[PDB]
Amino acid sequence: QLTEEQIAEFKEAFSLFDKDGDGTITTKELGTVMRSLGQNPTEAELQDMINEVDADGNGTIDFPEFLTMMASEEEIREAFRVFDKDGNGYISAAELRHVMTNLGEKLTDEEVDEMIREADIDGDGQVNYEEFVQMMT
Amino acid sequence: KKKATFRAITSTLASSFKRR
Ligand SMILES: [Ca+2]
Ligand SMILES: [Ca+2]
Ligand SMILES: [Ca+2]
Ligand SMILES: [Ca+2]
Repeated sequence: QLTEEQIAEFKEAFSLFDKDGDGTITTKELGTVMRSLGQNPTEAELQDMINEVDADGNGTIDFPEFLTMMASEEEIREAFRVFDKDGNGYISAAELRHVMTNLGEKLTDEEVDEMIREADIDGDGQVNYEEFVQMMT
Repeated sequence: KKKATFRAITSTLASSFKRR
């Protein structure tokens, strides 16, 4: 049972996927998101991704089902490489900004800095792989 | 704030990689 703050936070995340704002994430919307992250899932894999979390079997992710879902090493490495575009071992504010922009979310530099700060543990102002793992685990 | 967003993206990536 999450907090009001956290729900609002996840609502913000959910909105990155729901491109038409109709309160439902479709396979087409998930596909758009995934391609904006450098991936190319097939129609079937997109259905599968939706199926794992779909409570009412209606084809799409609504907001409750999105939250439930948010309940391996190679998977985390592969995801880190999406953000760490120059492969230097650190996700910079600029790299995070780029990814968010391509997702259709134009953040101010302060908002980009706060997102990094939340994940940064050593306080060098970037996210390394170990900090990234911790964020997820 | 957007650590949920940063997490959501990462999780969704992890999901996609799973079914390779
Ligand atoms: Ca939608
Ligand atoms: Ca549904
Ligand atoms: Ca980098
Ligand atoms: Ca750091």
